[PDB]
Amino acid sequence: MIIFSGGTGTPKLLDGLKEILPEEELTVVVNTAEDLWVSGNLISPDLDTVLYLFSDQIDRKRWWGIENDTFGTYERMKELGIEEGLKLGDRDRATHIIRSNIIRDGASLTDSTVKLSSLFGIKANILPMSDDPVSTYIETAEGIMHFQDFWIGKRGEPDVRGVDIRGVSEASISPKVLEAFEKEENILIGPSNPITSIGPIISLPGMRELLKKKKVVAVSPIIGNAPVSGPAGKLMPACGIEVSSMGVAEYYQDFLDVFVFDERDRADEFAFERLGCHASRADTLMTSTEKSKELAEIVVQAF
Amino acid sequence: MIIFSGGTGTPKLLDGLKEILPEEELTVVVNTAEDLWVSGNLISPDLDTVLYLFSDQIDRKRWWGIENDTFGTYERMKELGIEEGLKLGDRDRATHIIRSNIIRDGASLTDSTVKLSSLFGIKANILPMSDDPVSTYIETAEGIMHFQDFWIGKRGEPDVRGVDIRGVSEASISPKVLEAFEKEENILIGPSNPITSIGPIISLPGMRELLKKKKVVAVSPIIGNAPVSGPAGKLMPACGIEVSSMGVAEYYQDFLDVFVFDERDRADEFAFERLGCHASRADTLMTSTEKSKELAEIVVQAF
Repeated sequence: MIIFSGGTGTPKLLDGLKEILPEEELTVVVNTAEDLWVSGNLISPDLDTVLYLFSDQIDRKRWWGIENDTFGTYERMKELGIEEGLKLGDRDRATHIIRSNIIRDGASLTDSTVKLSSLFGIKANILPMSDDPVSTYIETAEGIMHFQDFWIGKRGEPDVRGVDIRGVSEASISPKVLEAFEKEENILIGPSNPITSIGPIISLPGMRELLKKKKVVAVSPIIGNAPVSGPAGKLMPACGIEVSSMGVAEYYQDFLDVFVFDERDRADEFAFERLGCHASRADTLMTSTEKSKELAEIVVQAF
Repeated sequence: MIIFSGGTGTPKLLDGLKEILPEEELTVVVNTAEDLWVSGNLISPDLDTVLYLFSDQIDRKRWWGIENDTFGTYERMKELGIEEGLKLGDRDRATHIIRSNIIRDGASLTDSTVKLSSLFGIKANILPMSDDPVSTYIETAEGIMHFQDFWIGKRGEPDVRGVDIRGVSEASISPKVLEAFEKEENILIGPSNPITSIGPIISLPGMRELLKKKKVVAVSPIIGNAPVSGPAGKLMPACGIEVSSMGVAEYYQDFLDVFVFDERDRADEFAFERLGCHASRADTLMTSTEKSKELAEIVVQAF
């Protein structure tokens, strides 16, 4: 099956999905609207997370970066009081160095994503959403600037006014994604930021039309309870969607077949019906590889 | 005074020169024909050596890199069997990152060399020979390629045919070097590779003419005894100079005032006279900060 992933929701569900079916049959399409050239090397936060996942080297404490990694190059900056802009792991930088060398040498992102997968021995198909650049900018009253600055800089306090998934219009769906996007038929959108993570992916030209020809299942990245309190909270009304597990479903009401939401919010399920799509219940609060495998079987069984 | 430095000879004499006179009066002009963009960051091997010297952080075991440095980012490559091309220290990379960020941001090399000096608290004037790119290539029978490949790749075994200090013709002497190159009058060429280290510096347009208007003192980078057995051995006949402490002096017979050679080779000193320049004796075998300070006072007294 194919899994649209990004942020931190999906890779968590993968960690369980991988223990439910043969790796070979798994192919995750990672968002690239987050990539950014840092300290002289392209960093694909989302891509690296998946790679580090299927390579048993993901830091399971913070679900980003590499377990037991060292930060000698970083700390230097610290001592010198030079805020690099991110706490890069020495081992996690090597990745940035490798994929960058491939790219600096006329290669493509998708090319590097594979070569890495080989050095890591990953047997699953992990591919970026495209080879063409695409960066997620935020338009607000306090001016326009990279998503990194907005949340990982201003603690995510500023206002909103519209998100510009710049470059996406001219972006072309990776060829290797289209290639795998044939034999398959079961598409799944992980529980992650629908605007900034999955949005870019589906915004790609032709993509939306494609998913309409497959069996798509998505897992709500928002539970009921109190307000979202998440980074998509203020990115919901600025795009035109209501901050609710409902708005999420109505954002994919153009190709979404089976939708899954937490047993928590027992909201008006008849409302999700107003979108003409199946609906099921499952605990999306993954707090363990076990608990996660639990949600994984439901997705599988949801197909 | 001004000190032309590079390679590993000069920085060794500096370590002693710095303990003989106030740092403020010291200004070393470092060779840049060795710089090279690695893993996404410009590395000035010679410049960094001097910086790490006057910053009490030079690895005194291997006289290159940083004492007690870590190599976590490197070793990763190792494990993956990816020969990066050089063993970069995590702490030594931060330097490459910093100076590169300055440069990537419209700044100049000389600019970065200063900012670094500030973060390091260096009170001496350490400046690159130029802001314009210049790389030392080697022409041989086995083809033409970077100096790095020739020695740090082929163990320095290939033949020769001529050295091309590419880009040097169009290169312009750093403005800050010319600025300091006024008030001063005592120029010193350290005991280092005369072809690949100092050569590039003096090859700069106008430079040779300039030194002819100052009091220049140089220390032979070659002692008598058995054959040179050094990286300049085969780079001596290919340029047109004899592999001897004599050829070295005759290479600067256009501005060299006082020449200094090791007490070792008691060669025909009357031969150095045939170049119309002063000649003195001193142990150039620096095996300690002390032993080095010894040669330092002689240079000072040689002026």
